[PDB]
Amino acid sequence: SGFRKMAFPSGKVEGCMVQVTCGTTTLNGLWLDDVVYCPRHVICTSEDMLNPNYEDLLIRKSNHNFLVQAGNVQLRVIGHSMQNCVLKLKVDTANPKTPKYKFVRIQPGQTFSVLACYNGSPSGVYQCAMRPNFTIKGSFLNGSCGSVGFNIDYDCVSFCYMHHMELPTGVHAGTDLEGNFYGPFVDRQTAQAAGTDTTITVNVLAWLYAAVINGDRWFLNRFTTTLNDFNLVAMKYNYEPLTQDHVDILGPLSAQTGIAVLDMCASLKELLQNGMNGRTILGSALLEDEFTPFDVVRQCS
Amino acid sequence: SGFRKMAFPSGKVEGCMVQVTCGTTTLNGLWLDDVVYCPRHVICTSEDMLNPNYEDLLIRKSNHNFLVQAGNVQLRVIGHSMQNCVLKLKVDTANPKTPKYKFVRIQPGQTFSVLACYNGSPSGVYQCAMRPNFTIKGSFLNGSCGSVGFNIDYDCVSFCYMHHMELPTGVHAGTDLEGNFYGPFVDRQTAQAAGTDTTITVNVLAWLYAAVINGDRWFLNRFTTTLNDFNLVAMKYNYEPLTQDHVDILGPLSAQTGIAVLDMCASLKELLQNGMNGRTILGSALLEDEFTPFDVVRQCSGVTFQ
Ligand SMILES: O=C1CCC(=O)N1c1cc(Cl)cc(Cl)c1
Ligand SMILES: [Cl-]
Ligand SMILES: [Cl-]
Ligand code: NA
Repeated sequence: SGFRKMAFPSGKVEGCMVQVTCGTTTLNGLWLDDVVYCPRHVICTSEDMLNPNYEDLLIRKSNHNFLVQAGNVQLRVIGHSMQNCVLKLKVDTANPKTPKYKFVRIQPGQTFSVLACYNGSPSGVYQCAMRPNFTIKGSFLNGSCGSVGFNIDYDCVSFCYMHHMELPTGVHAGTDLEGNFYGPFVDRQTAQAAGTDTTITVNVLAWLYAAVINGDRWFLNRFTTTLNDFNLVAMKYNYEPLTQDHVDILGPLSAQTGIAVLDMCASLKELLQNGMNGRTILGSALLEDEFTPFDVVRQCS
Repeated sequence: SGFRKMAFPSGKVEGCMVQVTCGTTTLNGLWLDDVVYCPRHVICTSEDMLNPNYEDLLIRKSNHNFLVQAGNVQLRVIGHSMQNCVLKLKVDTANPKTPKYKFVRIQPGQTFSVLACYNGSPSGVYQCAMRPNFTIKGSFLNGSCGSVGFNIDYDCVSFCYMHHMELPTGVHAGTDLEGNFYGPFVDRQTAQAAGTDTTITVNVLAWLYAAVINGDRWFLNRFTTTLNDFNLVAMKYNYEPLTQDHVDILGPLSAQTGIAVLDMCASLKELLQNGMNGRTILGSALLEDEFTPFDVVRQCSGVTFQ
């Protein structure tokens, strides 16, 4: 028993992290087979930050302008290309530590682990979720660009995020590993602001099911709700709408606990109305929304 | 910016995890140099576990009664012995992935990363504090015994915890890597309870400093206090005593933020006596006590472990 925000073990990703230097800029790269992936903004100068023309900046570069260091070893760059907002540096060594892997673009509400890195060396691992407004609430300092987010299925690493920038509210924006940003953001220093963020309803419900599995029932009630009445209430608290997809997704946890999905929705409605009245749920005094239904089943079994 | 509960990168420890089977029991072992460490209770049947005589149970065992698999390779056990509550299985092959390491025993209030494992295979990593009542609020299912806890310092892994059991309240008990339990627990299937827990005061203060570093300042106030006055408040609220060493340890953060420790103590006094009044700190409505002063400095400075 117990319930913790738990990340995937990071070793398979650690063995892929390298340092990429261009000019006076150093950040992190992800080395898989013979390619190093990193944010294309590594080629920006201090003049290039508002309206960089990346095509024009890249055509001016030679392979030897990119310094790639893996541990204490310099890799040889033998080719380069840009794919959306990521740079792909072809190197003359396949990484012998390359795991089984895939690139996956995720949807808001999905969770993943982040291996924060600086100078090609991993610092820490934590769990994050893609917010409804396509940001993540990360922990990243200068130099962390190119750190990645991932899940592990069996022994297969699914890379879903590459870190590019911090927005003015202190939240973080980035791309998938094909270089497409999550959300409406661009790799320019022009003013950009995240949308107002909302709570990931389906994840809160998942986490309430986790609480019941771990033996806590105090927040349940004798009521139920229609799906539409639930959404009408929950949106008044800045909760994302709950769709029938989400209701279906919660089927397994509902079956395991014996609490119907819309019955749990009624519990959530009451919690939003009442607060916790000095109680806690799984050690929290707030409703937690960065555990998915899949996470809950994986951790509680 | 941002502040997250953060574990050490777990790769160096992943390369050490193996599967240990004895009879019908499978759990995890730690393979370092040519020795595999795991809980001595692996040798018990359920009858045994009621009142085990471990020396007696072990005499019966041959090396070949211990099936150790590293990945999909079997390890040959060539000797076996106990140290306190850990079994040490001498194997015929040194682990080629052994990291630089030490065995250290931590103190209550100190944090560490747990690599949760099942059948020798790492499944998850998370950060824990050794509670004042010597339990940890972990997340472990059947099969997790032998999972370990650790810190990293430079390139050296300091192993500090091996998981042994779950208590009736759902918190967790285990040993250091020399097999000495944290807390007043025994490796026997009985009646045991965690003592009443308290809050780790120095860590709450550390986390308040983290909040300030991250722009969350509403709880700051113009007041300061004394150790003795604050410690009376702490005792009243089931908070650990704050000592002068704690104050010294927080010195760096006091210098960096402009908030003396006793100035922050007055913030904490007011939070305890009045609550948060609908507000949050670093996204929490509870006062978080599982970040040490060192953790806050490390995360708000970007220290790495290549
Ligand atoms: O087996 C153990 C070791 C730790 C501990 O407290 N137990 C335990 C727990 C419950 Cl709930 C019931 C019983 Cl008989 C024993
Ligand atoms: Cl997804
Ligand atoms: Cl909370
Ligand atoms: Na003050």
